[PDB]
Amino acid sequence: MRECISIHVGQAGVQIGNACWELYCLEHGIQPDGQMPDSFNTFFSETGAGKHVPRAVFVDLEPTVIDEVRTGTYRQLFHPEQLITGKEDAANNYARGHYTIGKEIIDLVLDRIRKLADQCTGLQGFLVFHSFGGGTGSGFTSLLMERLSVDYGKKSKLEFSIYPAPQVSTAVVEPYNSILTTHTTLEHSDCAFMVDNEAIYDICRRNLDIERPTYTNLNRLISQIVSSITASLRFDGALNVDLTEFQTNLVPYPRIHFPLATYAPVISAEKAYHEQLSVAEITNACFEPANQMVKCDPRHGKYMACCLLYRGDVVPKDVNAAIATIKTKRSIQFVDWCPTGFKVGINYQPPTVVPGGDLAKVQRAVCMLSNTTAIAEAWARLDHKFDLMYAKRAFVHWYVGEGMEEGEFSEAREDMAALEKDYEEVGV
Amino acid sequence: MREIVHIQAGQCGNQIGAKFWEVISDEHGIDPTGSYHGDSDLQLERINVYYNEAAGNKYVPRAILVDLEPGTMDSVRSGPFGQIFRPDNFVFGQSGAGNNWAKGHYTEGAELVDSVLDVVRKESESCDCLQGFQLTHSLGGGTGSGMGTLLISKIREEYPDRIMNTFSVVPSPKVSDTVVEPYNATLSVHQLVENTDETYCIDNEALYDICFRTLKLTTPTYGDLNHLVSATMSGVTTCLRFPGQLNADLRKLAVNMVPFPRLHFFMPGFAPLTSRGSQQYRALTVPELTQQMFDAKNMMAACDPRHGRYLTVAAVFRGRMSMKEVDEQMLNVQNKNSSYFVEWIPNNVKTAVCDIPPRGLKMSATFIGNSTAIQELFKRISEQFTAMFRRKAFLHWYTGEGMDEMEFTEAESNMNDLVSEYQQYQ
Amino acid sequence: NIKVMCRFRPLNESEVNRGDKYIAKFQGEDTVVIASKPYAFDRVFQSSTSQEQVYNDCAKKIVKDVLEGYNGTIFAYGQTSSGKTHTMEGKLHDPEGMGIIPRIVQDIFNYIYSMDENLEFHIKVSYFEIYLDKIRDLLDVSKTNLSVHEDKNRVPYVKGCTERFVCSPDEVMDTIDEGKSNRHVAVEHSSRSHSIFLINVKQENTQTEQKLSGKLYLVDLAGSEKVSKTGAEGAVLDEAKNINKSLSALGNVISALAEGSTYVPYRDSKMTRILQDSLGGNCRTTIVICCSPSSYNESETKSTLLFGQRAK
Ligand SMILES: CC(=O)O[C@H]1C(=O)[C@@]2(C)[C@H]([C@H](OC(=O)c3ccccc3)[C@]3(O)C[C@H](OC(=O)[C@H](O)[C@@H](NC(=O)c4ccccc4)c4ccccc4)C(C)=C1C3(C)C)[C@]1(OC(C)=O)CO[C@@H]1C[C@@H]2O
Ligand SMILES: Nc1nc2c(ncn2[C@@H]2O[C@H](COP(=O)(O)OP(=O)(O)OP(=O)(O)O)[C@@H](O)[C@H]2O)c(=O)[nH]1
Ligand SMILES: Nc1nc2c(ncn2[C@@H]2O[C@H](COP(=O)(O)OP(=O)(O)O)[C@@H](O)[C@H]2O)c(=O)[nH]1
Ligand SMILES: Nc1ncnc2c1ncn2[C@@H]1O[C@H](COP(=O)(O)OP(=O)(O)O)[C@@H](O)[C@H]1O
Ligand SMILES: [Mg+2]
Repeated sequence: MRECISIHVGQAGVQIGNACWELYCLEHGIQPDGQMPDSFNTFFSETGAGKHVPRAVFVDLEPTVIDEVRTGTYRQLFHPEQLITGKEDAANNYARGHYTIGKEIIDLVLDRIRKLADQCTGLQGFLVFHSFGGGTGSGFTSLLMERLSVDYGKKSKLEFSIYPAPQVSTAVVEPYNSILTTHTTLEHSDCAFMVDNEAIYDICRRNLDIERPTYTNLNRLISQIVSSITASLRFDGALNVDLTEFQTNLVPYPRIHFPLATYAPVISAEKAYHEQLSVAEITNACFEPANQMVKCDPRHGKYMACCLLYRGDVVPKDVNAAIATIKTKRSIQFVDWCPTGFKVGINYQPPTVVPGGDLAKVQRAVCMLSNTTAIAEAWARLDHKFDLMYAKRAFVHWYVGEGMEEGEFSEAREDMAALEKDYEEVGV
Repeated sequence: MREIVHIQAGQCGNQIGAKFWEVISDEHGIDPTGSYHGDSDLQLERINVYYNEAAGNKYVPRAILVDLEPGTMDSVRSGPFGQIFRPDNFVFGQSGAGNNWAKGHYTEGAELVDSVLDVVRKESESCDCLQGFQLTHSLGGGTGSGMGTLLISKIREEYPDRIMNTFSVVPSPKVSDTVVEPYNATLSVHQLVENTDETYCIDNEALYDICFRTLKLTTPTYGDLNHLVSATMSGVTTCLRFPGQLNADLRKLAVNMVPFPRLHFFMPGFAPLTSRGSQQYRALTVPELTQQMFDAKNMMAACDPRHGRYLTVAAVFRGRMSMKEVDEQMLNVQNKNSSYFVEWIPNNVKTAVCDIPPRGLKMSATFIGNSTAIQELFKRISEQFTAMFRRKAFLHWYTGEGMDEMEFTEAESNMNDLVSEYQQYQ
Repeated sequence: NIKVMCRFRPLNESEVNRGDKYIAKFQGEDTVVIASKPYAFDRVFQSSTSQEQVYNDCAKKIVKDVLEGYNGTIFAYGQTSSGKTHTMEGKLHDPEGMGIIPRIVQDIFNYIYSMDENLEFHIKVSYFEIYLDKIRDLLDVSKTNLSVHEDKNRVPYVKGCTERFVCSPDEVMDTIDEGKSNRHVAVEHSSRSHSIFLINVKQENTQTEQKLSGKLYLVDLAGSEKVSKTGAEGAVLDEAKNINKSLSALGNVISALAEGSTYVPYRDSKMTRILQDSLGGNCRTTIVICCSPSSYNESETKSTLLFGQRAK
């Protein structure tokens, strides 16, 4: 069988998971109580009385957001032992989430994951949702990833992260946590997807015509992307591509594994009409520099490989025509050592609409994941911020009072520099 | 779960605390008798932060009231909400401090601090997970300054891994009621700068200015001042007892706001503030709250932020609002006023959003700031201290209790070093 | 001015059987290359270096200066099994194996035995430790929470510390042994608290009626610990946190002094407050960092070299 285990660590991860699991329940016809009045085994397991329990683990060092989950409208969906909470949070500190407060609920989450993995035959991989720049999402994720790599090893790990934006920011100590966690995510992850909130704000404003968005809209978009990724495992169609095929067609060298995601069409109900919304029109919109979910224009870079995923009413002839038209253009550059740079997948299941949402009922959609050399701009900005703050050694006393030496900062900065010089040298 | 123990010292602290407890009880729907008459579950969801349960659905605050005279005690006990406090938590003596720092720190406060520590230790061992301590006092008096300083030292020695935040009323330049205020203020800062995690600076002059100008009040009394202070105290820790889109705790605010250990002196603020008869003409939106918060004439400390640069700013929001608007406002505030922010720290602002507004409002916000303009307060206190200390005036009231001139010189040097620390980043 | 020296040690027989490899490559006389990364110091010794050369290039000028009424400070940083004790104690009686402290006392008393008869000398010795941010006296265990105060000339000092008179090198060695008997040591012989030694040499000329006072500080620092790779729980973790914070504060003070900063944060730790008079101004301070060339100890050597480089 084909099954996935999802981990939602931190506030951002828990909220994204709320969106994701509402979406999956609506997709598979499962009521919030686990009763539906075989396409769900990837994300649900039967209990013998008709109830379905998600293969999810929710983690946080603070008892607040998980408590909202525990008394909300999905309180009878989750196993009470899957939602794990602590006493005091990491307080925007990597070290607190890594060791001092991390080494208290780590064994519990490990035991829960081991229990979940034993109840599934064909494990396919892990789906980890967290946030760079926080305490728990950066520190507890490093420890969790280290142990899982030690324990399971051969299974794939896919990470969905929130990266700091170039201008908009929430915390003051975000660069430190981001640098340390991006040093941790190189060795243990197998494929990393980064999305920043500023790009999604821009997408919401321009396309959906909402002037005052909140976190819920962002989480709905991210859930749509993840569902498009897992549709091939869940449902059936022509040219279905699973996790290992994505990895073997998207990662040229072992360290170059940081793709950029995009979705199309993000249209409103009013503008849903008055538009053809064909295969070619959807495909062309996935290469525009304003529809990217990271603040980086791919025109300042070269593509290496891209995997295109179609769900709905799509025919392969149209995909071939769209690929040919994209290949004709000049503003889109491909590296000279990848003459064939596309992986095509089609699924017959159209996207599902959620009540009380902004997206319109479309008949087809795409989700392009591409790894370019243009992903090194955001890293450069974050490194500049980090070095500016670290020259004066501000806020470093908070990190060393929790058992962290002062050489970790230099080591992580060196690792980031090495990674950037790789993405530059492989580009040429 | 993240409980806070509250201590009130002196007349000013006790009165501010009484107003604070009335406000908090109103927010949580608690009757004066200790009963619950609310209308929502979120009121009772996190009541353990500030209240202790009792038999038959009764709630007693986790407050400890300490003084050297019984007059404030029996003024508080007979008020509207005097029946809510535990009678065993009133600790008082009979001979007052007499506006003497030395007396309350060495002679009379030493014979009363064992009882206060006993009640604190009993109260703190009944907590499932302690988060920190709160102290309300005044630096310019005798019992507040000396006794609160001694209590802070003892508590920090006992619990060294906990938050200690204080709301200290600081002597004002143009408004004064004591002749020996500079001595007490200096000797109190000399200890606050070492045994505290984050101290909020308040002065009566700024509160009077707010009341006279913004609120258009005719005859303000201490009730209004204590009410403003209680509003900011409630706003600081709103994320410890209600849900929200972004959560910030006390340790989070300390981590983001304190770059170096000494620099932990803040100037609070609140929004909205309008006058009756002028609320119908004003629209309440996030831009209005942001505009009022960063105004120089809204801070509760008698310092002008334009005479200095912000090191960090913390903004805590209450209500239903968009995150895009908050981020945009907090970015354009820095972009438009780049000359008032430190250059080597990007993103000087931290944002927290809670989803339950104060009763009777749609939106609200509290402002915590860390600016180099706080150095002028210490400069005025030091000027007055040196003027009075050259002649050794009023100094035999202190050396008669067991003090020394070397203590005065050490406190002066510590204040000067703090001023030199802040002046570097200007 | 601040001088930073780095001394290495030869690989011992107990680790020559494990096939451990030398990692250090020496360029000239002021650099060491580890993992293809240069590390520049004022002078870098090698394994063939002798004790006398270390004394002549590290502590002779300070000893001569203190005798002229000035002040000086000598630090000593290293991980366990890195040569710290050999470089700053060595064989207590071997003329070719003695370290820095016995040589200093030898020179200081050879000066007295050769300076006329109109000069009177008195030597004061203090010895205390800093454990969990608390000053403790190693010559009298009764005192455990001493405090730091100031005199009229804002020169900080420790109030209540035991200060005893000595008249021969044997007495100084005896008091050093007595002090080391009560230092907090982990279960091979790892130190968990900083140790400070004060030798006060005051001379008064009877004829000219001129008085000179000099204080010499010898600090034995504890090493930083990476907690995530050790598994610290309980008191060990608290000690590790305190040590890391104190070492970072000392680095901040030294960097501020070297970069010519207007403000030097002497008040961010107990230790830097004590040494306010003997660190800045016209005082000579040297830092001796000891490392090992084994491949098994690459990370600790890197940490020590980085701490030494922080001084600059
Ligand atoms: C019709 C209407 O909207 O009336 C408002 C009002 O007019 C204004 C002017 C209120 C009013 O406040 C004052 O006049 C005031 C008096 C003394 C000290 C400080 C303020 C108000 O009294 C105060 C009151 O505030 C609250 O209800 C908050 O929950 C507040 N409550 C208390 O302070 C409180 C008072 C008595 C008993 C128990 C609690 C609060 C604020 C922060 C944290 C917790 C609670 C409000 C909105 C109003 C009135 C009634 C006129 C203002 O104050 C507050 C704290 O909201 C003054 O500027 C604001 C703006 C408001 O619009
Ligand atoms: N998309 C999305 N991003 C969020 C959300 N909440 C916080 N973030 C982002 O996450 C970062 C802050 O990290 P958090 O996840 O809130 O912190 P944490 O992981 O809970 O760690 P601690 O609270 O410090 O213990 C900021 O960049 C926020 O913009 C959310 O609900 N949705
Ligand atoms: N806000 C407020 N300030 C007060 C109150 N009473 C006194 N103060 C201020 O506190 C300072 C005097 O200290 P006080 O507390 O009266 O002396 P103590 O009783 O010995 O601690 C002066 O600056 C007063 O303006 C009060 O009820 N409310
Ligand atoms: N530079 C050196 N040359 C020769 N031997 C050395 C040197 N440094 C250390 N040793 C040997 O190491 C042994 C123990 O070292 P020690 O002083 O205990 O280090 P630490 O105190 O850091 O554990 C000594 O017996 C000494 O012979
Ligand atoms: Mg959180």
